[PDB]
Amino acid sequence: SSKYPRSVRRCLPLWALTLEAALILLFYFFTHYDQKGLVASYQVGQDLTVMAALGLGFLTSNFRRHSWSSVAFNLFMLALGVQWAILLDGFLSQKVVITLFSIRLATMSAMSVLISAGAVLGKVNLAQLVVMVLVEVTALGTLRMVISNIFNTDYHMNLRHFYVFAAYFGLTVAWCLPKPQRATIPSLSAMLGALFLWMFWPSVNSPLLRSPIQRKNAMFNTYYALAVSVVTAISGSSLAHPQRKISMTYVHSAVLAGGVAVGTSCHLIPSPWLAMVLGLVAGLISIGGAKCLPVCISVMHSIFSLLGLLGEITYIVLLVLHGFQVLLSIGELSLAIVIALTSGLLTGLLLNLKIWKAPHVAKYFDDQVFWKFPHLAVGF
Amino acid sequence: MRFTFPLMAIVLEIAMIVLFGLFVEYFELYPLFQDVHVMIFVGFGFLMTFLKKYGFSSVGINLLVAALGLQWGTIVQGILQSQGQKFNIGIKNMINADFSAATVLISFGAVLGKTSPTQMLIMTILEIVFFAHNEYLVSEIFKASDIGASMTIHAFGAYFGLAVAGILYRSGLRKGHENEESAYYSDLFAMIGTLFLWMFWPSFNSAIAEPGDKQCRAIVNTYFSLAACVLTAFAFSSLVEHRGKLNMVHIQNATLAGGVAVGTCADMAIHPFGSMIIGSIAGMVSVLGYKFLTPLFTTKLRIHDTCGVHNLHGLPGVVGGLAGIVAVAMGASNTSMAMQAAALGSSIGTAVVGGLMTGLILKLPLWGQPSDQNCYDDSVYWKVPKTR
Amino acid sequence: MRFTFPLMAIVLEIAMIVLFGLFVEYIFFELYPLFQDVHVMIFVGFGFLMTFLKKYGFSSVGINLLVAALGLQWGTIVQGILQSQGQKFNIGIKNMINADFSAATVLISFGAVLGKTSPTQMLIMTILEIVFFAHNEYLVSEIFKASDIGASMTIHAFGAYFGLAVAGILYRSGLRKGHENEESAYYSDLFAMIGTLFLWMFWPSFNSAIAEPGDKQCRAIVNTYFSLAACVLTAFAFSSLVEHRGKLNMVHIQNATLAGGVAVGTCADMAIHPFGSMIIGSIAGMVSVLGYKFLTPLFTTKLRIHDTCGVHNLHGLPGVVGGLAGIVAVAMGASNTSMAMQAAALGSSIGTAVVGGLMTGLILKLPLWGQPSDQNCYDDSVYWKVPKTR
Ligand SMILES: CC(C)CCC[C@@H](C)[C@H]1CC[C@H]2[C@@H]3CC=C4C[C@@H](O)CC[C@]4(C)[C@H]3CC[C@]12C
Ligand SMILES: CC(C)CCC[C@@H](C)[C@H]1CC[C@H]2[C@@H]3CC=C4C[C@@H](O)CC[C@]4(C)[C@H]3CC[C@]12C
Repeated sequence: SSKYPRSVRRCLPLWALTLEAALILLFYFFTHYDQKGLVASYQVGQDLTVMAALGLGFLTSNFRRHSWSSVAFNLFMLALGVQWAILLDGFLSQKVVITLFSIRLATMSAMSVLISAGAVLGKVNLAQLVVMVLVEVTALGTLRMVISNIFNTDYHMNLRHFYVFAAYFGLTVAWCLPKPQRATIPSLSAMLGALFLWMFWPSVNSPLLRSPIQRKNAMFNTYYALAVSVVTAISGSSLAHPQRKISMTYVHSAVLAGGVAVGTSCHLIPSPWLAMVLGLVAGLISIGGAKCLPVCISVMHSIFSLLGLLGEITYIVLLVLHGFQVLLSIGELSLAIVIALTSGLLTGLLLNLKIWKAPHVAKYFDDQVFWKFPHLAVGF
Repeated sequence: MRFTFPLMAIVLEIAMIVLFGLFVEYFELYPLFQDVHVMIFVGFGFLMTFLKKYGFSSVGINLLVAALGLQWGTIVQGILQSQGQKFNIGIKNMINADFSAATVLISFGAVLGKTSPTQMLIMTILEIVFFAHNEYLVSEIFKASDIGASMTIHAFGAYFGLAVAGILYRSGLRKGHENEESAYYSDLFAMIGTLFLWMFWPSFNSAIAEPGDKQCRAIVNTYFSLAACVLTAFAFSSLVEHRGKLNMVHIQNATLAGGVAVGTCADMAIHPFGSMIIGSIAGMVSVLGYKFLTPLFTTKLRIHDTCGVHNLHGLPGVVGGLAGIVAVAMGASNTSMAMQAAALGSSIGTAVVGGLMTGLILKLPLWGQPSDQNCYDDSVYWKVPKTR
Repeated sequence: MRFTFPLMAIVLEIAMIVLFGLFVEYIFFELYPLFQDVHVMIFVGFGFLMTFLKKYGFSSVGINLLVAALGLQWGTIVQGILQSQGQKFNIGIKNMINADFSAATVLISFGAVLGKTSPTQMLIMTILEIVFFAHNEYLVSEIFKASDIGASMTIHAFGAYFGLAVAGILYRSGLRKGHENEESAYYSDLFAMIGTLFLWMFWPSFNSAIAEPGDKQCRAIVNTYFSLAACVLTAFAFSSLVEHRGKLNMVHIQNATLAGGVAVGTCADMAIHPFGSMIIGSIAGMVSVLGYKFLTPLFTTKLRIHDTCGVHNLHGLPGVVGGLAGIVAVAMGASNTSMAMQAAALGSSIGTAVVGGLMTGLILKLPLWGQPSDQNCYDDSVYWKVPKTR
C-alpha cells in the first residue's frame, strides 16, 4: 500500500458541500425563528462556544506535528455538529424553533463529539470526522429520546449523560481504528486550551438548569471542585511518573477532573466542602488512573471515561439522600453505556471503509497528510 | 530619524488628552463590548501573526494602532454626533471606538510588513476621520441599515488599505519576498486570532443592534452564517489546492467571511437558511479570492495585499452590501434599496479617495519606511531574540 | 525530601476542605461577567504574561495555575473570616472576586521570584502572603476607610513590594551578573503577548468589579479603558526613546502597557474625568518604561534585589503613582474621604508588604523546599518533563 496520501480534491469538497447544501435545504424546510435578558442568556451559549472551539480545539494541539489539524478540524467539527444538532434535536423532540437556548443545547451536543474526537485525532482525516460527527450526534439524540420515552425524563435534560457518552463513544471508535510526540510550543498552546476549558467549565455544568438558585449552586460547586482538582493534579503528577517530574500532558486533562466529577450532581450538592471533597477524590482518581491504566490507546480519554463513571456513581450516591430510584438510574446509566459502545463500534466500522481515503498508519499524527507546505514534491 | 516615532506618539497622545478635556464628559451592553474588544486586540492582532519574522510587529502595532484609534475615534465620532458640542461617554461610544479601530486594523492588514509604526500612526489618524465621516453619511444622511458594517467597516477598511498599498507600491516586492512566508508555529498562533474572531463575531454584529428582535436576529444570523462559512471555506480550500490539501491561509481567513457578508443583513429577517446561504457564498468567494484574485492584484494591478484583506473584508463586504439591497427588494427590511446602494458606493468611493490621500502622505521619505530587503522583518523596529 | 510537594499540597487541600466545611455556606448574575473577565486575567493573563522565558513556559503558566487555584480557596477563607469576625459566612460573587484579587496579589509577588523558586516555596508563599494581604486590605477598607477600588495600593504595590522583599532574602550571588536561561525567545514572547493582551483587555472589569453599581462602576470602566489606551502610546514612545537605535523592546511592550491600568486603580471610580485617567496612564507608561530601563539594573546589581519580571516597574511604581494620584484627587474634590487616610493606606500597604515579604522569604530560604541551584534557575526541566522538541 502506498504511504503517500491519496488525493482528496474530489472526495472532501463534494462531501462537505453536499452536507452544507443538505443542511441549508433541511433548515429551509423545517426551521423557524423565535427579551429583558437576551444578553444574559447569550453569555452562557457563548461560554459553551468558547469551550468548544478554543478549549477542546487547542487542548489536543499538543502533538509535535499535528497542531494545525487538531485546531482546524475541531473548528470544522463544531460547525457541522451544531447545524446538525439543531435539526436532530428538533426532530426527536417533536418544525424547529431556533432560539438562543436551542443553539446552546446544540453546542452541548457538538461538544460531546468534540470530546470524543480527541480519542481519534491524529489518525483520521476530515471526511472520517464528518462521519463521526453525524453518527455521534444522531446516536446521542437517540439515547436522549429513548431515555425520555422510558424513564419519562425530558429530552433536553437527558443531555446530562454527555460526559459518559462522549468518553465511551470515543474510546470505542478508537479501538476500531488501525494501530499506529510532544513539543514545547504546542504544549503551551494546549495549556491555553486547557485553561479556557477549566475557567468556563462551570457554565457547562449549568446550561440545562432552569432555576437561578440551582444555577448559582452548580456554578459554586463546579468552581470549588475544579480548584481542588487542579491543585491535586499538579501536585500528584510527580507521584505517577517514572521521571519524578510533572507531566504537562497529564495536567491538561486532569485539571477538569473535579468538574467532570461534580457535573451530574452539582445542583444537588448543598455545601462547598462536599464539592471540594469530590474534587479531591477526582484528582486522586486521576493520579491513580494515570499510574495504572497504561499498564492495564489514549490515556487521557481512558481516565476521562473513569471520571465520567465516577461522576455518575456519585450522582447515584447523592440522589438517594435527596431503592427504585437507584435501580432506574443504574438502568439509565447502563443504557447510555451500551448505546455509546454500540454506536462507537458501528462508527469505527464505517470509518475503516476504504472510500474515506484514510491516512496510512505510518503517517499518523502529521499535518503533512492534510495541509499544504512549501518546497514539497506533489504527486507523481 | 529615530526620534520621529516617539515624538509623534507623544504629540498625538497629548492632542488626545487636550481633545478629551475639551469635548468629553461622563451595563447591559458591557459584555458585548468586551467581546468586540477581544476581537480587536486578540483576534486581528494574532490573526496577522502568520508571517514568520513579523509577529512582534503584527501583534504590537495592532495594540498601538488600536489604542490610538479608540481615543481618536471616540473624539471624531462624538464630535460628529454632537455637532461640535461636548458629549458623554457611554458603552456605545466605546463600542464605536473599537469599531473605528477595527477599520484601521483591516487597512493595516493590506500594508503589513511594508510600513513603519510612524506610518501606522499617521494612517490611523487620517483613516479614522475618513471612516467616521463615511459612517455618519451612511447612518444619518442615507439612513441605510448596516448593523454589522459590511460596507462601513469591512469594505471601507479593505479598499482604503488597498488604495494605500497601491500608492506605496514597491517594484521589488512584486515577484515575492523571502521574508513573506509563514512558519509552522506562526500559523498555529494565527489560528488563535481566527478562533477568537469566529467565536465573538455575533457580538460584533449585534452590539449596537436595537434590543429585542433585531439584536436576537443579528446574533442568530451571524452564528449560522459563520457555521456555513466554515464548511464552505474548508471545501473550497481543498478544491483549489493540489490533491485536496488544506491551505492555512484559507482556513485562517475565509472561515470568517460569513461574519462580514452577513453584517448588512444581520438584523433583517432573512431566516437562518438565508444567513447560511450568505455564509456559504462568502466562504466560496473568499477562498476563490485568495487563490486567484490576490495573485492578479499583486502581479498585474500592482496592489500587494499582505493579508489578503480584499478576500476577507473587501469582497465579502461588497457581497454583504449587495445582499442588503436584495433583502430590501425581498421586503425583509423596511429601508430604501437606493439608500443601501448609495451606502455601498459611498463606502467604496470614500475608502479609495481617502486611501489615495493617506498613502500619498505616507509615501514621503520621512517616517522610517523599511527598504525592500527589510520588509516583513521585525528586526527593523524591534529587539529580536536570538532563538525562536 | 522527594514527596514534599505532593504532601504539602494534599495537607493544604484537606485544611481548605475542613475550613470550608466549618465556616462557608452558600447581584450574582449582574456581576458574573465581570468575575469571568477577572478569572481570565488571573489564569490566562498573568499565567501567560510570565511565559516570556525561553526555558520556563511550563513552570510559568503551571505554577501560576497552581498558586492561583490554591489562592482562591485560601483567600475565600481568610477574607470571609476577616469580614465575619470568626463566624460562619455565606459566599456570593463578591467573595469569589475578592479571592481572585488575593490570588492576583500572590501572582504579582510570584513574578518577582520567577525562575528561582520551587513549587513548594510557591505554596508556602501563597498561604502566608494571602494572610498578610488580607489583613492589610481589611485595615485599608475598614479602619482607614480609604478609596482603593482598583487596588493600586492593596494589590499592586503590596504584591510588588512583598515580592521584592522575598527576592532580596532569597538573593543568590551567582545570579547578579546574569544567567544563560534568563532570556526570551520569539514564540515565548508571542505567548507573553497573549497574557499581556488579555490583562489589557479585561482590566476595566478588574477595576470596576467591586465598584458601586451605577455611576461609580461606569466611571471605573471608562477611566480604566482610557488610561490603558494612553498608557500604550507612552509605553511605545519611551521604549523607542530609551533603547539603542530606537528599537522597541518586548519586555516594555508586554509590561509597561499595563501600567496605566495599575495607576488608575485608586482613582478609578473617582470623578477625575477621562482626561485625568489619560494623563495618569501616559505618566504610568513613561514611568514603567523608565523603571525597566534604569531602576531594574540598579536594583539587581546594586541592591541585591533581582526582579525576574520587573514587577516593581509594572506594579510597584505605578501602584505608588496610583496612591499618590488618589491623595491629589481628594485634594482636588474628585472624591470624599481623608487625604491622610489615603496616605495611610499607601504607607500601610508598602510597609506591611515589606515586613511580611521579609518574614515569608526567611521561611522560604530554608533548604527544605527543593529550590533550584544557580545553574538550574529559569529551567522547566527541574520540575517538569520537557519535550525534546521545541
Ligand atoms: C483600491 C483599488 C481596488 C482601486 C484603486 C487603486 C488605486 C488607489 C491605486 C492602486 C494601484 C495604484 C498604482 C499601482 C502602481 C503604480 C506604479 C508606481 O510607479 C507609481 C504609483 C502607481 C501608478 C499606483 C498609483 C495608485 C493606484 C492607482
Ligand atoms: C453577490 C450577492 C448579490 C449574492 C448574495 C445574494 C443572495 C444570494 C442572498 C442574499 C439575500 C438573500 C435573501 C434575502 C432575504 C430573504 C427573505 C427570506 O424570507 C427568504 C430568503 C431570502 C429571499 C434570502 C435568500 C438568499 C439571498 C437571495
